[PDB]
Amino acid sequence: ENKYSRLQISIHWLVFLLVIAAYCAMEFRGFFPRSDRPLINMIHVSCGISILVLMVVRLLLRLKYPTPPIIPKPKPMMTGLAHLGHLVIYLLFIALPVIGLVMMYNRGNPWFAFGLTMPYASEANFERVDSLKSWHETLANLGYFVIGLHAAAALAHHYFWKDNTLLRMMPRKR
Ligand code: HEM
Ligand code: HEM
Ligand SMILES: CCCCCCC(CCCCCC)(CO[C@H]1O[C@@H](CO)[C@H](O)[C@@H](O)[C@@H]1O)CO[C@H]1O[C@@H](CO)[C@H](O)[C@@H](O)[C@@H]1O
Ligand SMILES: [Mg+2]
Repeated sequence: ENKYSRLQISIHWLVFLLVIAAYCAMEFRGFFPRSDRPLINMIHVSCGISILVLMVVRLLLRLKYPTPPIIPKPKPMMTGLAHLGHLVIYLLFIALPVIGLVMMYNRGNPWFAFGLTMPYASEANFERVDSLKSWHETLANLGYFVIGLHAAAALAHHYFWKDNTLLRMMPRKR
């Protein structure tokens, strides 16, 4: 009816938590000794892979289900634009972890996700890694900005315009 489905709400906020954890693992890496870095890297990649899976799943749900309407109703072009913004989020947060994965693959070393050993190239590819590393960094930085705009828009809706944009994405009926 008037909310996203409970599964979509769960996934939205789960991904938020996982993204926070992914960023935090990288941002605070140097606060841990060298000896803990493998674990920090594992947390990072494991969150990243979880996020990728959930980004794909949420997108398939987005196709399957209607978008709940906003009350009052935006102009059709405003909805189009918000929906375009969403497409940009879907793309960014799929491309970011994919680049991560391809980076780890092309490094040609054993690596671990969810306590499990993952595939890697039998020979390393250094031109590719350098480029992938640069892209991962840029997209991760673009991610901050995009989440910030995204959250800010939600807050402008909820507090300034006083519409139900954010309530539709919140778990409780309020
Ligand atoms: C939404 C998902 C993810 C986010 C937000 C994210 C974010 C970041 C950030 C902020 C950094 C530090 C970049 C910098 O130096 O400023 C980073 C580094 C890294 N990420 Fe991710 N990441 C994600 C997914 C992944 C995945 C899935 C993998 C691997 C499977 C991965 C592997 C790495 C690696 C190896 C580095 C270290 C680069 C280096 O030290 O040479 N990331 N990530
Ligand atoms: C405090 C943080 C956040 C707030 C307040 C927020 C708010 C919202 C709101 C209000 C919507 C519904 C928008 C609409 O229907 O027009 C929504 C949907 C969405 N949000 Fe967020 N959000 C946050 C964090 C995130 C993060 C971290 C991501 C992705 C990494 C994200 C990705 C999305 C996507 C892709 C949608 C479209 C529906 C879906 O697939 O779940 N959000 N968000
Ligand atoms: C919001 C992110 C906060 C990051 C905190 C990182 C954490 C504590 C982790 C435990 C957190 C408790 C809830 C790692 O510190 C320890 O963490 C242990 C983890 O078991 C490691 O085994 C141990 O070797 C490491 O030193 C604190 O370390 C930093 O603390 C600073 C003073 O605030 C120090 O000036 C800084 O220089 C140090 O580096
Ligand atoms: Mg649909």
